[PDB]
Amino acid sequence: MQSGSRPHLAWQREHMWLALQGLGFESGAEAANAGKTLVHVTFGVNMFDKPNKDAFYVVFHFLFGKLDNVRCKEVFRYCWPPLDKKRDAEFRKACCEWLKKISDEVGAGFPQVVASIFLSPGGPKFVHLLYHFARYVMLQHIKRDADAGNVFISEALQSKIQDPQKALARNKLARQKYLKVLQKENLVIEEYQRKA
Amino acid sequence: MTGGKELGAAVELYERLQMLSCPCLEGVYLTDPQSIYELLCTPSSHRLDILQWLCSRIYPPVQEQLSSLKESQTDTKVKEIAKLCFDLMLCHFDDLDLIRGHASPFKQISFIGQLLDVIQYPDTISSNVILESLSHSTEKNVVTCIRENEELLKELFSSPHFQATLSPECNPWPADFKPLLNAEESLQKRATQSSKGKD
Amino acid sequence: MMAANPWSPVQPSAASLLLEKCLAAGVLSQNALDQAQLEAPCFSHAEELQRITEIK
Amino acid sequence: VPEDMVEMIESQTLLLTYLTIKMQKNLFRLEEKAERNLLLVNDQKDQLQETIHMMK
Repeated sequence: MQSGSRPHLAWQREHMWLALQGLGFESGAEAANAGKTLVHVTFGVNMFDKPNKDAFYVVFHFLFGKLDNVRCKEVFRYCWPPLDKKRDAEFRKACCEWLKKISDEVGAGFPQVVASIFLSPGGPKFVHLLYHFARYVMLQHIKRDADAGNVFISEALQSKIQDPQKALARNKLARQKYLKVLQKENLVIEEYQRKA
Repeated sequence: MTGGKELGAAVELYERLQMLSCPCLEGVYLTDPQSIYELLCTPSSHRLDILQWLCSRIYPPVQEQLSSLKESQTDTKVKEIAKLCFDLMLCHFDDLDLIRGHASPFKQISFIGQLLDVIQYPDTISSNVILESLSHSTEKNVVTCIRENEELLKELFSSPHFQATLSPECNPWPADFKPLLNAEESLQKRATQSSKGKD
Repeated sequence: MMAANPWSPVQPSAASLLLEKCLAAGVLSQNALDQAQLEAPCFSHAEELQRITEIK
Repeated sequence: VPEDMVEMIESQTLLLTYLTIKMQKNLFRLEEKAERNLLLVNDQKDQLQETIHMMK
């Protein structure tokens, strides 16, 4: 009856990590920005299996930064980096307020943001919240970076496909498009070097 | 005036379509690149049959949905195709002109090209296997794709060169050319104006 | 470990090194890459100026 | 198909698409800078060639 730990949260941890990397997350550079040395902070796929306060500071500041760098500097001016008990409480309060706004704006597709989740950042509920936060940041990037004619791509990705066959086809197309651009990049660099 | 490049791309697409034994091309042998272009990129009932075919190949359940619609309802067919294509991230849901064939030739070629990419998607390794059973459940194919994709992504992100591909930099020029390359906005205008065709 | 001949005028691009790595891991097949080959011409305006200089 | 598999594929599609758009934007900027540099150098070549011919 008796209440079997839903296998559902393991792959979300992995794809979250891929998303951070894809956004340009560098463990050494971002840790240094938070005044912490790499010897004491564990980054990776399992970084929030146990409550990890240090990683929480770094990753969230990074994602907010990637979302709105100007707003990020303004909202955290007086509490970044969280060095004392007073600053820490302010940083958490700020993260919760900002994410609550995002959660209100996006509606039923974004997890409910409760203040208790930030007291001990760790666990499946926390990872689930961070993944959807990372996903949101990527979609904003696709919307910004997508040319006036491809803005529809961000809308299409937001529209949840419930049919597995349709999702597969869409993925195949995306994979191909990536391989093409990767090949083009090689060609342009080669040709430029030769001509020069 | 459909430039020489669009006609060549249309021909390529036409060849790919032939290779995929598209039933709509049965008894139609076009050797003239312009005829091939008019077939693929101008509004016609045939073009719509081809697109319908391409879409039925990518997503088979759509075929039952389209076949139930009477010939007098052509506008509704076009809207259903646009909706699928939107779900595949290829065009906007109101881009009806692209489906009708009124969009720019390049846009049309690129569009049909992408559809074909999906159909000709090298099905990896295992598939020597021939005839057998139709019946295989949609569920086994999805599991395989996920697995493969996971391996690709893992490899892509484990690589030290991955970050460099996201922001490619290349400077092949020696130091002695730097002054030429940093030179005043006026030299740049002279160099770009000299390339205009009448010369 | 195909030791990049230091004397090749064309240094391998990050894209190339990544593609090579993907092919070595069997995650990508050369057939898949070939089917994806874009013949898009690079630097068309520079080429036209070269031809005009020769005729002159 | 467990509602959970369709969500994973969509997440993969999102990652690839993001990478693709990010790469394409940065590649176009390089191509434009490269072609400009080639044209500038080609123009210098053309001036030297004309002067040599006149002297000859």
